[PDB]
Amino acid sequence: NSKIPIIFGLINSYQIHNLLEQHNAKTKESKAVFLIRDSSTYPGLLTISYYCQEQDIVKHIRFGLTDKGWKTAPKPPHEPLKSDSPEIKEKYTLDKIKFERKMKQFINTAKKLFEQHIRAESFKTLIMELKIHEFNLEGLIKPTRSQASQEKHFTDYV
Ligand SMILES: [Cl-]
Repeated sequence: NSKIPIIFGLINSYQIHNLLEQHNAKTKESKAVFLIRDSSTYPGLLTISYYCQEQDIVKHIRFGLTDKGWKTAPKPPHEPLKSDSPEIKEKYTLDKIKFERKMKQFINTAKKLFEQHIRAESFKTLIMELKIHEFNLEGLIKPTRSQASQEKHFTDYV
């Protein structure tokens, strides 16, 4: 009963950076070190945060509960930039429409599953989706008790 979930609660971008640095993420391969948190943008999803060697930036990938367990969420379009050409802006408009449609359905489904205590295993499906995205599970950063998610769904994600 005293075990701490492996899922972070709400954590800010500054602490995400500093936790990745504490575990030497910037001198390891991308995804060799990562953490799993309650998403601050979409409640009921999870966000996997890691360091991207190729672009020297922290990157995030969202998962959500689906009928078969945790799966990768719809991919958001590339965030706009001051340098964006008309061609990039036009693709953004299309990708964003498609993303918002797909994400709305995905979130609505995830929320309904997240609200129920289902007597079927789901933690293993999170582990499996992490493997599908090639996350070094030995490199999982574990929260302290005060850092960990308070969500009832994650009590046994230990
Ligand atoms: Cl997020």
